[PDB]
Amino acid sequence: ECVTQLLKDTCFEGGDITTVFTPSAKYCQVVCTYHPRCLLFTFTAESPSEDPTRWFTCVLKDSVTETLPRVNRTAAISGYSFKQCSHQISACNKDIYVDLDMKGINYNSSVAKSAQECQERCTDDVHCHFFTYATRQFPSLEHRNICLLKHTQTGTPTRITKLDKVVSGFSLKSCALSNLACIRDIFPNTVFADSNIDSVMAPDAFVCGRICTHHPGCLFFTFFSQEWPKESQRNLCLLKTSESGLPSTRIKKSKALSGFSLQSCRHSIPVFCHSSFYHDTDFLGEELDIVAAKSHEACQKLCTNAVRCQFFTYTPAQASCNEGKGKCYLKLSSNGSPTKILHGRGGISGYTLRLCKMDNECTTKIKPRIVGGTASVRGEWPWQVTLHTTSPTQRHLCGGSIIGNQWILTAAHCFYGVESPKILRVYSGILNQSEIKEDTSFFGVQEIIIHDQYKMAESGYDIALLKLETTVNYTDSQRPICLPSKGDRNVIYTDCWVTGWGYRKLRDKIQNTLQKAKIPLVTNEECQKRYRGHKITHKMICAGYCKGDSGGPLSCKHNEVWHLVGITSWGEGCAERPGVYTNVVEYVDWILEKTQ
Amino acid sequence: NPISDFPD
Repeated sequence: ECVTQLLKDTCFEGGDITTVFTPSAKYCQVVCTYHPRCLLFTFTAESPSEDPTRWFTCVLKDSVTETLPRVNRTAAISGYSFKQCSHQISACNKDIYVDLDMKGINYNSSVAKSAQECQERCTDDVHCHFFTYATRQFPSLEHRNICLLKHTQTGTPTRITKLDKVVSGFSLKSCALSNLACIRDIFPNTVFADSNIDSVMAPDAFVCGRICTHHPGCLFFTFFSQEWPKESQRNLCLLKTSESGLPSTRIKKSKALSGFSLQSCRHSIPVFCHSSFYHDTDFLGEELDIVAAKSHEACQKLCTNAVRCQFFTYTPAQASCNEGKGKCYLKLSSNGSPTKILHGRGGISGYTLRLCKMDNECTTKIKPRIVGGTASVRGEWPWQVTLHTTSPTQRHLCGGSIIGNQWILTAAHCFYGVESPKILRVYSGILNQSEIKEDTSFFGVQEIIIHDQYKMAESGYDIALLKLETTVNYTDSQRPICLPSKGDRNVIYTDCWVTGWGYRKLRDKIQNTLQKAKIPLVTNEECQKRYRGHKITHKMICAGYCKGDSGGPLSCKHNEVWHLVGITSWGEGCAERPGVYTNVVEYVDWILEKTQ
Repeated sequence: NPISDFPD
């Protein structure tokens, strides 16, 4: 029951949790969605009927009935959060606000050629939440073209005022555009001593770090594990920051872990989605309900289906003697976390999966199935698609990868002498070519996007996008794959897979059942040595030492997520010599601008 | 950090 629609001139009476300041009601709704308690909100827009102090007031509310009394008021905009909704959600707001000054701690001031450039700085910076930028037209001269960066405890501005000839906007780290490097490397037996800006109780360091990530002020963190000596401090997740933006010192200690915010790589990593169960762990919180459940799995589904429930502990029928109906405790707290974490009273705890819809769908797990080297099989590579040509007669043309609901990502060289999209057929989730028949269902390609600069495969820009006529219902058979995040350029991928039907040209011949081969990456420079006749750009990556087709995916698995590191472009020829691929990372800005 | 707010 998503009421996505905002409510004009309406105020929701009472139930306030807190008050923040947002540029729009529309952003208020996002803030409400992402706060652990908020079901609904009331925004106060700029207007005579209200004093300047209360404009941009965004009031986060909760109700046990899940709603509140509506009273009309001028300038009041009110909504419900998206927790209640099936549709995916994003925290990424690209709005520039004209004549708006969003106040905060101003930690840096400089000259910028424009709002956009000011914003790329806000985004590329470790501390930046939102920026304000003074235009030329700005009367006071030495202030002209100053782009000043700010941060707050909450990530939202302490106040908002109208100041003409100025533009404010938010960091785009959550639009997946930041060039800031993510440090995924986690330090066991380590602690950090710097400003502690908040603290939660976490079941492990993974959740700790996830929590660090979506917390606006948290740059790095320390976790005091269950095995920590001081009892009071166990499972305590400490969220830290510093003026440099780095840990002042690495102190050595046992049973504590440290790490960093992943805010940059936010889109390729599970963040709000905690799918593990925690056994003989009980999560202390406020009790919402207690119900009969057959298992901790249905326990969780009850949690997820209960909108106020943030977490649960399931208590199983006792010690295998008892009838198998357990007790499901639906819990909540003030942040979305446990107040206390207790080990050894034999409950099974986890979180609400209602959160997961905030994650990018390319982060969801893939059922284990069977790992057979010889052949691929159902659901194994949900992103890979086969790209078919009608002319002369219908046959496999290329490989492609689903990077979107509406999008395939593939090679440009695949479209050589293709006169229109109208001849293209994209099939999804196909194991066998034999499997395709006249009745087989497929996606029509609405549009082919080839790189402005593309000329030839061995020239660099071999990449293309397909926009589909019709969006994909994701299924264990057909899913997206994540694009490498720019913050990850230094990641070392040790597990990589070329998939496809084996078409690098009509000769060679083709393949029926989808083929899969794990392949080592090879360094550019080492690659440059095997290819003398040709150059190898920073926009190309190699591998080998090759069952894939043209436009086919190079899928690297990192931290339990699949990334599309490269697209098969020209490798001449199975030999030894590695395939040369396009470097997807290097095209991120490009893909994003094209897909939005 | 000294940084000053834009004049009204």
